[PDB]
Amino acid sequence: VRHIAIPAHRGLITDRNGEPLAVSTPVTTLWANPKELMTAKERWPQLAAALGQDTKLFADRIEQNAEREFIYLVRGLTPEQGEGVIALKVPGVYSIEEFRRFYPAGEVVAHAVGFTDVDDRGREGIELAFDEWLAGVPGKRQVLKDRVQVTKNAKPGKTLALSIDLRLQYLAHRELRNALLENGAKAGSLVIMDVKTGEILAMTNQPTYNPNNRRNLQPAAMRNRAMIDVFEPGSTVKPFSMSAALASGRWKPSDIVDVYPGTLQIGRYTIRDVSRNSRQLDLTGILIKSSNVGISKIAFDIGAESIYSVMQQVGLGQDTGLGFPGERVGNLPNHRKWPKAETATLAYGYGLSVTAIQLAHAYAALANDGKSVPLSMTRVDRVPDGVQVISPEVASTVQGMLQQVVEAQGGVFRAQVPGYHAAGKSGTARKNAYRSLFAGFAPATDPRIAMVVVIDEPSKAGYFGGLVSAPVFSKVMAGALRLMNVPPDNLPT
Ligand SMILES: *C(=O)[C@H]([C@@H](C)O)[C@H]1CC(SCCNC=N)=C(C(=O)O)N1
Repeated sequence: VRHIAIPAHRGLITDRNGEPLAVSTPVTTLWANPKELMTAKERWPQLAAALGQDTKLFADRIEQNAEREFIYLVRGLTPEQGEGVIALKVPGVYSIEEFRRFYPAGEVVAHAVGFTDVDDRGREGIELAFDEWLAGVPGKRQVLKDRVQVTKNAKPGKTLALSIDLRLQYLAHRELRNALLENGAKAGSLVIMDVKTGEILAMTNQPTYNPNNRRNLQPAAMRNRAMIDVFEPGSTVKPFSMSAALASGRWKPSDIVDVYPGTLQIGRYTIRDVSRNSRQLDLTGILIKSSNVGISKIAFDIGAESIYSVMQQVGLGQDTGLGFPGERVGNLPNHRKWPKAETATLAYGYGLSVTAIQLAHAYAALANDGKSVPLSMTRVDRVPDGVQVISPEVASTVQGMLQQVVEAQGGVFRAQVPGYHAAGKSGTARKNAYRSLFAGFAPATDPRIAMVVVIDEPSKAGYFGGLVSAPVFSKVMAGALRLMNVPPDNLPT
């Protein structure tokens, strides 16, 4: 009517290596002044036909808007398409240069990147989180009519390079989908983090969607599971309980706990081990055998406050600071005083709720010699100092224990990575809905990458983390380490 905005070119989103992920592409939008269109009714049917619109629906739309001075006819046409309609010389019909987003990697990085709405505003993912950086500033065209000027130029948005490595993202996406098909699972997540920089190198969820064509789309495919699915992490948090034990000054890895007969009565409750073939276990054995009894006895000795503190410091149930739309925090209840039942359940991971992103970040702190670096979804050039949350001595010790969980007899052999020493822990998460988990990092002797694999479980009162998720970790870690040119560390001493 008086002012019409001049859309600004929205900033390009690339992966960390400059591969295109969200591109602002010029498109031609047609608009009309219904007051002038109302004087040329005989041209409407050819215009409706050129637009592929029903003659009656098109005429009713003009008639109902007869007193308006601006209505869109069609948005997002190619420059070639706009020219053909303009050549008809229909009174009151005008072409406007607009920008429309295209997502070259499509479904492979759908949830991380997100998308823009009809007006080119960030709606999901990075598009929304970094909307101010990406959007730039629109210009203005003053239109004066009976009873055109450029006022303020358009400024383009800014390019953004994500932390995601499209090569690792594609490998993760492919392997997670393979694993889901193999096990008859319908949903899952896989997160890969650079332990040194806090960068999220890959974040894939299944099911996924093509952001280039969002009509039809089931809302389950829209779910950014890695950041929104909250669950009790179970056995995957035992390394944090062990970190508290080694930091207490009361436990060395060679110390023994008698877990026989794989049950422990605490008043009215019975703590039970899934695998009940042990008597004395050292601290590494407690992790290899995933003994709830062993971890609970240690937890009683050191107190739940020490375990709570380690979990809180590594970020379990805490804000990530990413500012990512829809990201959930979960909950790590600070009971202040914990009875035995609550102490045990916390120690073996059923007394808190976390996300896959949080679990990966906690494993990244352990892998990075106990130093937590803040999470980033954008490329990190200057690494922040981070915080020493676990002492380097304790983190080094727990790293060795987790390498034994993968490599020792009776360990999670399916998680072994050929050419490298790998470390990690399997578990069954609870939401009752279940998930099979594997969390770990590699190379075990000089860690570079941390990864969490979550596969949603149809299940039957079973524990499949070491069967379903561990092989995904093996394949994705091997490919990721090779893609990053990490030297193999399993060499003759
Ligand atoms: C952890 O998630 C549970 C805990 C809460 O009971 C455990 C039980 C099992 S399965 C038997 C493993 N024993 C030795 N080979 C696991 C696991 O995934 O290893 N975690």
